[PDB]
Amino acid sequence: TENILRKSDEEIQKEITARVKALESMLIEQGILTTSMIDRMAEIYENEVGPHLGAKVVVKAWTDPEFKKRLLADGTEACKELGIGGLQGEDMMWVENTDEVHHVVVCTLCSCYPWPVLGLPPNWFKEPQYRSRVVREPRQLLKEEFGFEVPPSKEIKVWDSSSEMRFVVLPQRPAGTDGWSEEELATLVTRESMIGVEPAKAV
Amino acid sequence: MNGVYDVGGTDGLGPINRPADEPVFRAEWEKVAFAMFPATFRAGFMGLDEFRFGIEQMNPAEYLESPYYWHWIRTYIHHGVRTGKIDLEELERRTQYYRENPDAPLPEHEQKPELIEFVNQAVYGGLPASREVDRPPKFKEGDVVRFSTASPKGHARRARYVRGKTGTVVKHHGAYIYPDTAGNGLGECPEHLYTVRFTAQELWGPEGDPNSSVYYDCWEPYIELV
Ligand SMILES: [Co+2]
Repeated sequence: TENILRKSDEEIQKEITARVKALESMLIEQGILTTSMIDRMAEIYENEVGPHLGAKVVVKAWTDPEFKKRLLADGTEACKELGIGGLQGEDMMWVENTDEVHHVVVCTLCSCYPWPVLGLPPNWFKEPQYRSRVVREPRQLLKEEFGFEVPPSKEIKVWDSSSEMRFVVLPQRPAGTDGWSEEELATLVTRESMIGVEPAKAV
Repeated sequence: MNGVYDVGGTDGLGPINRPADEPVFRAEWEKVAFAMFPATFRAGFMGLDEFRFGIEQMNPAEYLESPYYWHWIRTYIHHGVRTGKIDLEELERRTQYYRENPDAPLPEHEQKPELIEFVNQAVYGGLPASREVDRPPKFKEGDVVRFSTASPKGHARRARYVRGKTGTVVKHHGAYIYPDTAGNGLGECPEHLYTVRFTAQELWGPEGDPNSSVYYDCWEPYIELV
């Protein structure tokens, strides 16, 4: 949104860059930060940890009723069966979308997100626009922003991550996928479907 | 604190800005900001709750429109100054130096295997906040409770939109680090945690969605039996 008081994006980036390099230089001198530590953290979240992990959990739940039960009972323990878990996903609670209920997650207080299964959150999830509105006008938000129309008669449950408990949505399995392999089913599971802002891919 | 950052329910923030796709890190400075999280945590600058509080104390206008990772930088500086680990005057001098010489080198330093070990352990092992307490849970599933109207000036996880509102306990998760003490440098002081369900009508009145409910996590002191 326009703000006549705000500098250009270019000037903002230039200032931040200098401020971050300055702080970095100091933490490096303190011996608590190194170039390899920076590169390792970046590598993990750019190529190792991402939504493909959550997709694996979703497809297993879709194709294994017993695992699904365990997943809904204790998300952390269930995900550990697939070697999935860790930082910012120590406590996970998965919620199941059905014909009667639709779930959507948010961190109104900051940006809390299940890193182990979805990787780092997209910028819109961390921004004030989505965070402020989803708990108040979830139906309108889903329709206007994501083109996702949830019938008035269907309940929308919004989960606000105010604690360390991380909420993840288990989207409904799309129709016309009977007997599909886990690999094929995975192509329908998106980061958005696990946040609850969109359903899993149709067809 | 009643900070602007507590945006749940706030009107007028505008439409969601959502590109079709985006990189995990939009610039090199973001990778640095991100990596400073485990670095400052290991160095004792702050714990998770304190980290959040530092961001909550930002200039609201700056918070609302600055790139996400800038919030992280602000909290590092805040706690660096608080603990006396960062000299503000030196930081300001170095900032100007890097403004004038953006391509100047970073300080010479030795790589440390222990820092890589810490990163791998934190990422794959996590930093669990669950704790065991001697007291049993005061509440249980089905209990109708009211959220506190207390308004601490320090850190807390009491979104203004749920204060004084009545809801139903959905699940008891066991005990966890208590933000009201931890975020204010007063220790873990673990408390039982519960997810509580609030109807949209309860939260927003007539303007609320007639078929919606919000689930919010409440530490034991936050709620009382109804
Ligand atoms: Co958050």
